[PDB]
Amino acid sequence: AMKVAVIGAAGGIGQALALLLKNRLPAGSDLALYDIAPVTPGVAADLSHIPTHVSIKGYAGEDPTPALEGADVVLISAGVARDRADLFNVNAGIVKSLAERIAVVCPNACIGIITNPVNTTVPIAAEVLKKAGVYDKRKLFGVTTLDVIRSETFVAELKGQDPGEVRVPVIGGHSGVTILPLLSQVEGVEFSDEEIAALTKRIQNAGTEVVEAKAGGGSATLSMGQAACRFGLALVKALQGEEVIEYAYVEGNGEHASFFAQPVKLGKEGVEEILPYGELSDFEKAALDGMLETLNSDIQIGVDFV
Amino acid sequence: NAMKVAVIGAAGGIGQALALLLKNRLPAGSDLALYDIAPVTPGVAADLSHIPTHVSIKGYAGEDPTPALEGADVVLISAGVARADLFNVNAGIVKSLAERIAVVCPNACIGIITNPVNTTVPIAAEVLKKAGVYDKRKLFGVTTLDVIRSETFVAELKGQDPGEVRVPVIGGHSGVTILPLLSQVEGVEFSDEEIAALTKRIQNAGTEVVEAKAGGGSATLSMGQAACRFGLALVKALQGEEVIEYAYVEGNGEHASFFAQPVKLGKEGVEEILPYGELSDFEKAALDGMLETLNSDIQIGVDFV
Repeated sequence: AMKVAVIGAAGGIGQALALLLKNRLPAGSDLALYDIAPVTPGVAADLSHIPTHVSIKGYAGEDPTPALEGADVVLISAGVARDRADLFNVNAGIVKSLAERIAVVCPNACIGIITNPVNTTVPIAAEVLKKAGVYDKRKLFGVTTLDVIRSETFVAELKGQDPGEVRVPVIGGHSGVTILPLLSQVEGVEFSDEEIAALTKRIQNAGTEVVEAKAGGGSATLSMGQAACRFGLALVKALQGEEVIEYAYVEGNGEHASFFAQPVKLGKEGVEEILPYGELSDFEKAALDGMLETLNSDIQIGVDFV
Repeated sequence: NAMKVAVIGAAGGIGQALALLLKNRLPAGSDLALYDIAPVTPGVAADLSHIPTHVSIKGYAGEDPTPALEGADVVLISAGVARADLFNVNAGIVKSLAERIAVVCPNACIGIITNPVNTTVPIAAEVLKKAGVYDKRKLFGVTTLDVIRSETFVAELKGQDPGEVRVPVIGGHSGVTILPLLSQVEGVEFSDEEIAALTKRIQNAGTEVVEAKAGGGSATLSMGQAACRFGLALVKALQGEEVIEYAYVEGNGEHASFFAQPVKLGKEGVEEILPYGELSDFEKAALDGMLETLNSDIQIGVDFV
């Protein structure tokens, strides 16, 4: 029986995530929602009327301790969704403050940070945990699953494949040119040069696509909830004893950057083993070398912040 | 064949939850059209289109829902908002929608979520009649949220598996018109105190969520869950599967012209209006006691058209 906490539960991402988790967490699970917005207990009440064997509670107020206590997995969707400087000034401090409390209430929890900019918020979290002297790099993750599902959808669409069965690895970071989909590794599929360029570009700018369709009035919230649910369930299955392989931004062996997204074997302690991403085409190797300066910069910004 | 489901009021809380669940659960090959006056609607569809499920999705914003209604097999209406000004608004919205439906997709199964359902369903029916296309087998007041709430509460109370507990609910969709048939719950025995507590909690569950939301919102996620269940049920039925559901429909009229009870869904919408079974004395007294209220809610709708 695992307990999953969703921080920032009142926002669009948070509510989509909470709804899917109430429906998909294994029977007997516990789900805790926290958000300073006073509507939070009501979001939990709303969801508590759904007949699944998953207990749910919601907390508002200025203290997330009730949600964090005994939490096995903590999904951070605090702050505001996405210029670059504004997003950072709001979200960086919010993540740092949460991480500080997480370090004391549930330092053994697996932490999945959804809050952007992920390339930087994960390092912020890591440094806060280190100052507390409880940092376990096997338990800190930047949720990059949205890049993965978007890639599966777009590839499946272009090649008339079943979107539910298509696998598209994605490595690197979670923004702009740092998002590197490994189209060369897609099983059974072959892409032309223009298809590689077109798909890579769309995957890297997919967020903008949604914002524009909303005429500037919002961002990708439902698909982000979907992606975070998928990652959250992967963590929970791993904690319960099943071997799970997933793509995420973690502190690996550091051949390219202190933090880098690649496949990982998940287990009872979080990351069980950092798995090499495999062979890359020339386009992918050039893409990787061309975004490392940006990725390492995003990381330094987070280290310097703490 | 593939079915097309249209969600009217797709940008709101209920609507986005419904759309998310439909994108994930509709059978492969399905088409999903989202519509709402809110300018963000096309982006809600775009957001959802990024989910890897074999379900096509499009979104439209504007005053005219025609593109979403065109070729729709199922139309789920969740437009409006959650006193007299508010009713006039939702009534007007439902009336306008029914008018467009009469012209664009008169053969679609219509599921109304927009409250007050007791009144908005008759509004739609009266509009459809005036357009000469009313088919009472295809108009439903979605009362599914009352059913899943009842399932949840009974399960928690008697330590049952929530996914297995069955609790019929008849009557109307608001206050004293909501009648959970706790006497028909198999494998459990309720005390008089529990019967009273459960009934009161089921009838006032909407207020419970509004209060928990500090008065700045109502049930959206659970309502989306409920509408998804009813929506999928209609799709399965249109695809040839015998499905039994609880819904507010124009039945035999033993108690009110529109009344919620079990119905057998088929390829033409309502295939058969089924009896709701035996009632306990408490349930009968509750039924007798809501008649004046339910029929007046229907009257209010008829008067509006």
